[PDB]
Amino acid sequence: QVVMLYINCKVNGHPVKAFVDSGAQMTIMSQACAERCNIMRLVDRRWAGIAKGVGTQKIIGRVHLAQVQIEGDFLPCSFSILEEQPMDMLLGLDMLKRHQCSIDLKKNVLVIGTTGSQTTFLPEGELP
Amino acid sequence: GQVVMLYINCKVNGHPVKAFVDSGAQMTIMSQACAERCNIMRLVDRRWAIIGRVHLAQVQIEGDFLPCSFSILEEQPMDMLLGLDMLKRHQCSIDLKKNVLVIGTTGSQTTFLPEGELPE
Ligand SMILES: [Cl-]
Ligand SMILES: [Cl-]
Repeated sequence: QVVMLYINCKVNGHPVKAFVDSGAQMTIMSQACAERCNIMRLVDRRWAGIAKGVGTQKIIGRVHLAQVQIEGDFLPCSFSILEEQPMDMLLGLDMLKRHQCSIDLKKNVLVIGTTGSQTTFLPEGELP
Repeated sequence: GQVVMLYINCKVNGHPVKAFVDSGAQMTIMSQACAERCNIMRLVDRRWAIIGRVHLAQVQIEGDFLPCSFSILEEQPMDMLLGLDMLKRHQCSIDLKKNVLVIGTTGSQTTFLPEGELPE
């Protein structure tokens, strides 16, 4: 009964619950979430089918740059779009390292290294 | 466009283990080969199963012996996957600014391994 790591963020003003996965090489957004956040126009479909990790769904394309809002911070991020994914957004080591983040399980916060801004991990009742 | 995954040096029963640090993994897992190499098969409760479960073994990081619990996978490529269960139990921080795993129960810290020092 260990609660997995989620944070609240926003893309293009739209609320997103992001799964925090230090063992994932690539950050991934679901197509459903890219559509909901109105960022399909950013999806470079020339990256269709490029994936670093094994899975069960096709990669649709690659967002080279979109701002992921965490608290007051707008973080420039790169990520690929999976046709389907259990969670809307998987925050992987690529972006965790890009922003020099700290996954602090004592305080139960994700720290954004750049700015020292912090956002709390979600309690079990707020998990998708 | 080429991300170095997070490993740490640790020791189990005196044997060096390079542990993959995975905040998205619900459970800590050691390969059967590694359990054998570390001479801790005696501690593998086979009623679980995934070959079994080690209920309590010391995992050494730097100078600390941390009680961990983990399951044993018949083949895992990697010797050891340090999951959220153990990262939470030891109130760790994965500090990617400093590039260290902080052990919250002791204040110790250990560096993530450079690319040249990774397994496989
Ligand atoms: Cl890119
Ligand atoms: Cl050995």
